[PDB]
Amino acid sequence: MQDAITAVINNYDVQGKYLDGAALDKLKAYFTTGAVRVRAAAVISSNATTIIKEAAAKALIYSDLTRPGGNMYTTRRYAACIRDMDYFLRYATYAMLAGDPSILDERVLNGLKETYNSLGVPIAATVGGIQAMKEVVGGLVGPDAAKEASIYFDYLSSGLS
Amino acid sequence: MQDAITAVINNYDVQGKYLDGAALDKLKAYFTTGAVRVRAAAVISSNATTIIKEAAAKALIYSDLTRPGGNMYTTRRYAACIRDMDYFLRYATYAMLAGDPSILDERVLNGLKETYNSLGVPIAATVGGIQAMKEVVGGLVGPDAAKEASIYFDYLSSGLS
Amino acid sequence: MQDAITAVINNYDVQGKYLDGAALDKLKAYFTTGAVRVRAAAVISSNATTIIKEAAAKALIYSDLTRPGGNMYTTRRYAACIRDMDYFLRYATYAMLAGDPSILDERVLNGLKETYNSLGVPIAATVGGIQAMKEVVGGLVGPDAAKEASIYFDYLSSGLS
Amino acid sequence: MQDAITAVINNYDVQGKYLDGAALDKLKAYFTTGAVRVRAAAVISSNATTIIKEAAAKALIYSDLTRPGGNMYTTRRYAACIRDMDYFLRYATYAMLAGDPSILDERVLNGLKETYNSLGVPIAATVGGIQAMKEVVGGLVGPDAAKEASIYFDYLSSGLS
Amino acid sequence: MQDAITAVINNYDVQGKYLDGAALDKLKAYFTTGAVRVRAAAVISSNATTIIKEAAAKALIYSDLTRPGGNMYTTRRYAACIRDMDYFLRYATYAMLAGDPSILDERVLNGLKETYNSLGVPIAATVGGIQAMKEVVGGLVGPDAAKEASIYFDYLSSGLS
Amino acid sequence: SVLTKAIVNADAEARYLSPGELDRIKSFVASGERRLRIAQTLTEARERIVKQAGDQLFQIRPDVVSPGGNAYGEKMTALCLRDLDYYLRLVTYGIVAGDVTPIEEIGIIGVKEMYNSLQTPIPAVAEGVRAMKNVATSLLSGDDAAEAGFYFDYLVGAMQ
Amino acid sequence: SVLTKAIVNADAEARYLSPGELDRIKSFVASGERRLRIAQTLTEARERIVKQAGDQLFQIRPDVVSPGGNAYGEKMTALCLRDLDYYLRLVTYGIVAGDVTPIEEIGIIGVKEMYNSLQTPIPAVAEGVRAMKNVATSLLSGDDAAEAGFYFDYLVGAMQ
Amino acid sequence: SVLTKAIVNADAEARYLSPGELDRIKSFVASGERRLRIAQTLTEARERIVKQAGDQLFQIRPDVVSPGGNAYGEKMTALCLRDLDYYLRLVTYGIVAGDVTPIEEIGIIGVKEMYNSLQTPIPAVAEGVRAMKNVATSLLSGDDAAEAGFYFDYLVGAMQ
Amino acid sequence: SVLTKAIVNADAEARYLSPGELDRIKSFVASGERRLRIAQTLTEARERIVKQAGDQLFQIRPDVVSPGGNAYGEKMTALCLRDLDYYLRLVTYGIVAGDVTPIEEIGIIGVKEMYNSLQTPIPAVAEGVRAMKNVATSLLSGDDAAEAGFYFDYLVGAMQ
Amino acid sequence: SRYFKVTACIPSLKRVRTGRELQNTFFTKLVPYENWFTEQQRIQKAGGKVLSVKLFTGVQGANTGVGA
Amino acid sequence: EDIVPYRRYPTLPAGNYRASVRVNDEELISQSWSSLSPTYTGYQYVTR
Amino acid sequence: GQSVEVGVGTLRRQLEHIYRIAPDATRSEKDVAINAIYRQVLDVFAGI
Ligand SMILES: *CC[C@H]1/C(=C/c2[nH]c(/C=C3N=C(/C=C4\NC(=O)C(CC)=C4C)C(C)=C\3CCC(=O)O)c(CCC(=O)O)c2C)NC(=O)[C@@H]1C
Ligand SMILES: *C[C@@H](*)[C@H]1/C(=C/c2[nH]c(/C=C3N=C(/C=C4\NC(=O)C(CC)=C4C)C(C)=C\3CCC(=O)O)c(CCC(=O)O)c2C)NC(=O)[C@@H]1C
Ligand SMILES: *C[C@@H](*)[C@H]1/C(=C/c2[nH]c(/C=C3N=C(/C=C4\NC(=O)C(CC)=C4C)C(C)=C\3CCC(=O)O)c(CCC(=O)O)c2C)NC(=O)[C@@H]1C
Ligand SMILES: *C[C@@H](*)[C@H]1/C(=C/c2[nH]c(/C=C3N=C(/C=C4\NC(=O)C(CC)=C4C)C(C)=C\3CCC(=O)O)c(CCC(=O)O)c2C)NC(=O)[C@@H]1C
Ligand SMILES: *C[C@@H](*)[C@H]1/C(=C/c2[nH]c(/C=C3N=C(/C=C4\NC(=O)C(CC)=C4C)C(C)=C\3CCC(=O)O)c(CCC(=O)O)c2C)NC(=O)[C@@H]1C
Ligand SMILES: *[C@H](C)[C@H]1/C(=C/c2[nH]c(/C=C3N=C(/C=C4\NC(=O)C(CC)=C4C)C(C)=C\3CCC(=O)O)c(CCC(=O)O)c2C)NC(=O)[C@@H]1C
Ligand SMILES: *[C@H](C)[C@H]1/C(=C/c2[nH]c(/C=C3N=C(/C=C4\NC(=O)C(CC)=C4C)C(C)=C\3CCC(=O)O)c(CCC(=O)O)c2C)NC(=O)[C@@H]1C
Ligand SMILES: *[C@H](C)[C@H]1/C(=C/c2[nH]c(/C=C3N=C(/C=C4\NC(=O)C(CC)=C4C)C(C)=C\3CCC(=O)O)c(CCC(=O)O)c2C)NC(=O)[C@@H]1C
Ligand SMILES: *[C@H](C)[C@H]1/C(=C/c2[nH]c(/C=C3N=C(/C=C4\NC(=O)C(CC)=C4C)C(C)=C\3CCC(=O)O)c(CCC(=O)O)c2C)NC(=O)[C@@H]1C
Ligand SMILES: *[C@H](C)[C@H]1/C(=C/c2[nH]c(/C=C3N=C(/C=C4\NC(=O)C(CC)=C4C)C(C)=C\3CCC(=O)O)c(CCC(=O)O)c2C)NC(=O)[C@@H]1C
Repeated sequence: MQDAITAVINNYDVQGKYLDGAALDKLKAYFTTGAVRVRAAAVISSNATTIIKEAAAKALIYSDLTRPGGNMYTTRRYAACIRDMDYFLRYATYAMLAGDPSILDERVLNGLKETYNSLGVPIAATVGGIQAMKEVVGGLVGPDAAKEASIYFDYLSSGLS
Repeated sequence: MQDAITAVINNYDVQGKYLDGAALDKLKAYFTTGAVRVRAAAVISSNATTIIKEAAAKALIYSDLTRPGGNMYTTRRYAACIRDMDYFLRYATYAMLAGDPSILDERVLNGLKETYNSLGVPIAATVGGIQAMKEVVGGLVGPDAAKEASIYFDYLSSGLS
Repeated sequence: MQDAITAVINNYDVQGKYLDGAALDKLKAYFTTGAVRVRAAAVISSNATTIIKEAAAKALIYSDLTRPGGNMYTTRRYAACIRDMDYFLRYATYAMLAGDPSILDERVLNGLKETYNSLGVPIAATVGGIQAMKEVVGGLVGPDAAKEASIYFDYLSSGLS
Repeated sequence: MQDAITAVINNYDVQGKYLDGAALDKLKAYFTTGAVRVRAAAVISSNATTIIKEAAAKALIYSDLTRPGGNMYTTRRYAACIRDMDYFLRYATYAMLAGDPSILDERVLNGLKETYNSLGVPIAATVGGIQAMKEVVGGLVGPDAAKEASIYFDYLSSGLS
Repeated sequence: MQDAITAVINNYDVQGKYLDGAALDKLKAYFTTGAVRVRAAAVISSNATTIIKEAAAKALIYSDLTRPGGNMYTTRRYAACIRDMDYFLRYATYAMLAGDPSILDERVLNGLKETYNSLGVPIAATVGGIQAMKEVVGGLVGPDAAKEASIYFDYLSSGLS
Repeated sequence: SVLTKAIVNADAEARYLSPGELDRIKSFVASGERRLRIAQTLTEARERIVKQAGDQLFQIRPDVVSPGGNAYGEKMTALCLRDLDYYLRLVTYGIVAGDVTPIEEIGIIGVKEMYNSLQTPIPAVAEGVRAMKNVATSLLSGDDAAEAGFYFDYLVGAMQ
Repeated sequence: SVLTKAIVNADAEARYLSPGELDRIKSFVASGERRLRIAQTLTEARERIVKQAGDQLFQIRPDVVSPGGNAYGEKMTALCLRDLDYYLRLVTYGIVAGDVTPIEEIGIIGVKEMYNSLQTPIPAVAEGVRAMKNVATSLLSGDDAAEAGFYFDYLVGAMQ
Repeated sequence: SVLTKAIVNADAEARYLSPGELDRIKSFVASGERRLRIAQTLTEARERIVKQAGDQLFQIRPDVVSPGGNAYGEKMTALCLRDLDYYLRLVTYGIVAGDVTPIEEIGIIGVKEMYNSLQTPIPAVAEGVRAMKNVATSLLSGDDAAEAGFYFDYLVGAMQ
Repeated sequence: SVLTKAIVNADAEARYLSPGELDRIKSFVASGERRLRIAQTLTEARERIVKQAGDQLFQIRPDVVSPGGNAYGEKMTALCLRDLDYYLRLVTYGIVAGDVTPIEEIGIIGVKEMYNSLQTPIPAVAEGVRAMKNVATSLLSGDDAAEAGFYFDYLVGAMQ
Repeated sequence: SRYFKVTACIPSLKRVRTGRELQNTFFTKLVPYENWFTEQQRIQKAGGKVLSVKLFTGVQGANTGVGA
Repeated sequence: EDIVPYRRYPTLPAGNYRASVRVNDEELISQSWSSLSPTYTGYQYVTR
Repeated sequence: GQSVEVGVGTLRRQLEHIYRIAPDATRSEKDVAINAIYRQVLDVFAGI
């Protein structure tokens, strides 16, 4: 994977260039927002189960998914869905902290679409749930980290869809 | 896998339904033939090697298959073919006992056609051998379980073909 | 794998035939070529690193491959490329000893092109390095075994290409 | 483990000495007795199961050991004892071929006495079976290698006792 | 393992006590010497192979250990002894950084004594080499970290002896 | 089911069915009609059993229908009653099957993290299942009551 | 063959062929002409060896040609003779190859299940192979006879 | 030796020795007195081959005897000559043993790590060994010279 | 870097970040401006360190620019200088990264095979990097210089 | 009772191993449902590529006869 | 993925070398698995 | 003085092999590799 710093470093190492003014400006732009990212990650880590619970209540449960004939029906399938929800939350937190969707591409979206196609999991329902924890995280974090948190949830939803 | 009872149970659990008169009738129909399946399975287990020997004598050996250039040629390939036949016999007995071809599809037929195509295995010769074993098993078991034994042998032959 | 003797034995066993004069002359040819192969193999073992140090100089290094943005760029990729180069040299030695490219097909070419495509490796550059070692080995071994050594490097180059 | 040649070489390496007339005399003494060892080994490999059968029949079986409550009672223990017999025979063949008891000292006799003491195996019966296979080996191999085969059987019996 | 800080924390947690003046005094005593430990660790890390080489030159080589019959003799034993010296240097650096020989006891000293007894390694020669390496490290680091670096080497030597 | 378990063990050990497995299959097929009768009785009395089990559960643990309770409120209570009905259906499934395999795959594995995510008291669900078992055994003969109570106690142990 | 065995052993450690595994190849290529001559000599007398070995096998074990014997009948004896011809061909293959390696894949691995599912006496096959060995050694020089007898004894231990 | 390599494979496969192993042992044991006579000449010319090898090594690359070289000084040069004598002794050991077990276990395993610790040029050591090979081959008949050159070749290959 | 490795064990254990990982990342982001100033000063001065390091390395070991040396040729010494430039860049990258993993995956793992293929003195390369460190720290303040020297002597340690 | 049929290409980027390692890098293999989670997640923790998966054995309806 | 396990005798874990050398190739398997036919240990001899 | 065997054996590195399976590399090598798996996991020190 890669963060913002490692991404800039690799993008210049591939071209055989030293760090110039533009690279320094990009690094400074990432550096100026470091503390808000830490605050948002700490808030999400402290409120992990509440976010998934509210997202499930808003988008998944009380529907045909939880009833017989649903993909999320039965304790095992519901466990799989909520474990996936927690994994999405933690990887979104990692992506927001690192300032790069490289970790999301390498460790989340790689083969997950085809795996869900083979298993029968609802892609649209998963995307709606992911948008649900995106909304909850945006509400919890505040104005400081709302957009930066939301962009990686949007990245996950776009990759899945 | 699944048996008749498990098939009825899952077909009702997908709808979230309590067992009704129709499912009770199917369960009673399976229960009414439990003992004949047990005795046929015991006979097959007691005569497994004999059935394979006569099936091989009637269908495979004394032909070009056992000669050089034949798929059955050499002791290694012969033992592979007969071990496969014993697999067919044992899994046919399992399917007959469970009253369901789900185990046959799950643990035998899945990919066997492509495996035989890649290895050069004669599918027609295998079908002839399994049919000879079906005839021998029908002779040994008696009227009480002849059709019940033969249906799963025909299922295996149809899946291979 | 299979050497010349084993290939002839297998080809005659597939017809179930005793060995005849036609296969006898072929075996006689290999028995005549036995000493020169053994003498040539030890020379390659002694000058393995020296042989690699010239093919790399004449085909890969001092180019865009070894610069930033190149596949051979970075110490890890350079070490991997030289290790692959030694793999090709050693298996060409084995093929020249055994008198057959069966081991080359079994142990090197199997899936190598697909793995290289997945990893971004330059097939043309690899073929050039293989031909460079072919030139170096032909220079070192002498007239006696130059053609026999060269045919397996050509086989590897054609298999990759 | 070590054979005679490696044993002499190591014995001179520990002294830091070039090999001299005495060392070369030991080496040639090993070389002169070469063919009898392989003919004993080939006859032993061809007659392994017969040796075990004769040794069991003339040293263990038809006694209280095979009767109930004995060590060799039950098919499990009988198979264990015959496997141990074959193991001892094979490793004695290895020691005879190598001209050294080190293979027996490391891979056979190590902990065997204590393990047999813990499991209740009859050491006297084991030594009797060892001497039985030694007698049958001396009979089979002929005058060429009977004594040489006998020394390592005696070594195993002495190490156990 | 544990450092001074973790040791005090555990020693107060075992009594269930909040930190008092004595614990704060011990923490301040450790904190006052943090910089010298980091400087000595960096110097040792930079001079690691050089220190090992001079330690070997002063204590081990040019003796019976390096001649035929020495434990240092032969390339495999030479590499093993230098790897042991590198392990000692690394764990001494860890002990100096942590301000506690607990890591030395847990990951170095246990099993090492009777391991050397079984292997035949000369414990006296190893202790002498460790002491010479201590002398070299103390010479390199300076008076500021000389005794604090030396104490863990004496801990290692005492644990070995 | 018993047939599923026996076939799984036989295939795992790569052999035909053992005499003990054959005997247990014979016993199960002998007891099949009695199992069907017990399941039919419980299915016919499914609603009253659920209502009574909910009543005893509420009497035992009023806090669940208290403000700091998971099932506080009418629709949170209806959801608990529907869960009890689901467990009754799975209990009938297990009784007709002769083992607990369907029961497990349907609601017991993952149920701990299930009620952890939903913040629902698993011991309270177990107590509701116990009052459910009392209501169910109130409407069956002694042997059939014991047969159903074995599966009910299995569920109680599973929620643990 | 010996070349294949040495190459496999060298490749298993990911190294080049040592001098200890090159003198064996030189010896193999040196003895290749003698091995080819031995195999051709055995091939010339194939029918006489098979017939004489069958006669010796039948004299030693007449039970196989008895009514309760596997080889009872003219065609059942012809099949036994054809099997002996197969094993003679395998022996000549081993002799030319120098290592027995092909013979394992050809006719010894699975031969137990061969003669068990055909209900044929494996010790009788061993006696037939021994008779073939005697017939072969009757038509060869001492060193050639010993060289062939090594592989014959290998078969006699291999179906053992 | 050849016995160790032929026995380790048999122990690994849990089988008695194969006929290829037996007749390779026969090539080895038959070449025994010739191997002894080959190794005796090199021991006769022990301190005479090393001196000529050192001159060729230093002519090919004199920088090791330069002030920045690893072998600068009379005692440093003596140590290098002693190492060359060590490798000549190991070559004689390998020649008499018929394989490379003694050479491998004495002076090639860990040699890269140890020479890297001493900072000695391994490519220089390889040329020093090759000079010994040339000097040795100058003192032997052609077949024996090639036989010893195989072991010198193995040492040169393993050194790099 | 720090976040990378901490996330490594976090994902290995399948858990969120521990407090120690959090405050370690906090200290890392605290030291960020000093790290940026370090790397900025070196990249600004980048060329003088390169040339002075080359001169000091050649003064210490002139054998590399001796006839039998690895650095004869204007273009061949240009390659050594370009290698020094590469390693200085990697040092700057590590300074901004906050540990050494990009440095390792660019020019540390496999570097021994790299220079062993080219027959280049690894200690000589380490000498060049060390001489680079001195002229690098010469253009920095008291506390800036130590921080740069940490990564410089990291490279020195990793090269050996 | 469910076996995925997966195919991955794992690149080694830490050691540059000197022996073989072709089948270790490019392989297709059946993996049970119980361990496919850890297998896939190890694959993506090693910078691997999950090229293809298949369900192969089980049924896609599930929830009975599945968790055996 | 694709090599058979073997005996190792590791070095690094500080005592794992002697632990490994003791557990394998120094101590074998006692305590036969079946509990059906205990050996009464009174007949060590096969005299006849 | 101490010889080669006085160190950490000389037999434990020879006695250890690495088996890959080599998918198209003959039933004999396949059987040897599979037998090694049994000898490692389920001890079977006769190897079969
Ligand atoms: C061509 C000579 C090259 C060279 C060599 C060199 N070696 C040393 C020091 C030692 N060499 C050994 C060697 C061995 N020990 C063994 O067990 C074996 C296997 C048989 C060998 C080859 C050892 C142990 C030492 C250490 C000293 C000692 O023996 O007591 C040195 C001296 C280094 C020093 O720091 O003193 C040199 C110079 N140097 C070259 O430049 C040549 C290429
Ligand atoms: C809101 C939940 C939705 C849902 C999901 C669902 N997922 C599975 C199965 C899997 N999910 C994963 C996930 C990952 N692989 C990774 O590498 C990681 C990070 C390390 C993740 C998060 C995988 C591999 C599987 C397959 C194996 C497994 O089940 O653990 C399932 C189970 C499908 C089945 O029953 O076979 C479900 C149900 N289902 C819904 O209805 C929601 C929309
Ligand atoms: C001349 C060098 C060229 C080159 C090669 C390159 N290869 C890799 C990685 C791998 N190469 C192999 C090859 C083999 N494994 C085998 O077992 C065999 C046959 C026995 C072969 C041929 C494999 C498996 C890999 C992947 C695993 C590994 O890295 O060891 C790489 C590294 C790619 C990366 O960084 O991920 C390179 C660079 N590159 C060139 O530029 C040359 C043309
Ligand atoms: C003639 C046979 C005598 C006899 C033997 C006997 N042995 C066992 C059980 C074991 N034997 C071994 C042996 C070895 N382990 C090693 O490492 C080696 C050398 C490499 C050997 C020879 C072991 C480990 C066991 C126990 C594990 C196993 O069963 O494989 C038994 C079984 C005893 C029991 O049931 O507990 C017997 C009977 N018994 C006699 O009466 C004969 C004299
Ligand atoms: C000495 C003769 C013994 C004997 C033999 C016997 N064999 C058969 C039948 C078959 N034998 C084979 C053999 C092989 N197939 C192979 O690939 C190889 C390896 C080269 C061999 C040796 C086969 C395939 C058959 C089946 C028929 C066929 O060839 O197509 C029979 C007939 C058995 C029957 O039931 O008809 C016999 C009797 N019988 C003896 O008594 C001797 C010991
Ligand atoms: C009742 C005794 C206890 C209780 C329960 C309770 N449950 C919910 C909500 C749900 N329960 C389920 C259950 C299942 N789904 C399945 O597939 C199975 C297996 C057959 C079960 C058991 C689910 C999925 C839900 C979510 C809603 C839905 O089904 O659509 C609630 C509501 C929680 C909320 O936040 O609204 C409650 C209260 N509460 C108690 O106090 C009892 C101990
Ligand atoms: C026998 C009647 C016919 C025949 C068969 C034959 N098969 C093979 C090889 C294989 N057979 C299988 C079988 C299975 N895969 C499965 O998953 C199952 C269910 C558990 C089965 C039965 C497989 C996987 C192989 C390949 C691996 C192996 O050999 O075990 C051979 C050997 C081919 C070869 O030499 O490589 C043969 C001969 N041949 C006939 O002529 C008959 C008609
Ligand atoms: C009889 C129908 C068949 C037959 C049998 C036969 N057996 C032997 C010899 C032995 N049989 C055993 C058996 C066991 N030991 C055990 O612990 C168990 C498990 C309870 C068994 C079954 C043993 C140990 C022996 C050896 C003698 C002894 O007991 O001390 C023979 C004699 C063989 C000989 O060479 O003398 C025979 C003949 N033979 C047939 O043909 C029938 C089919
Ligand atoms: C310089 C202080 C020392 C020295 C060096 C030297 N290097 C080469 C050739 C190459 N060096 C590299 C280096 C790298 N490639 C990478 O990706 C990295 C990591 C960033 C490095 C450091 C490479 C790839 C080459 C090959 C040519 C190319 O780049 O394409 C030479 C030339 C060797 C030759 O045979 O021509 C030299 C001399 N030599 C010394 O003496 C110094 C100690
Ligand atoms: C070196 C100064 C002396 C010396 C040492 C020597 N040691 C061994 C072998 C081993 N040493 C260790 C040591 C450790 N393992 C650990 O985990 C730690 C702490 C983290 C230590 C210190 C072990 C376990 C072994 C056994 C395994 C192995 O050999 O690697 C050897 C060689 C053993 C052999 O050849 O089999 C040697 C030579 N020898 C000297 O002459 C010095 C006085």
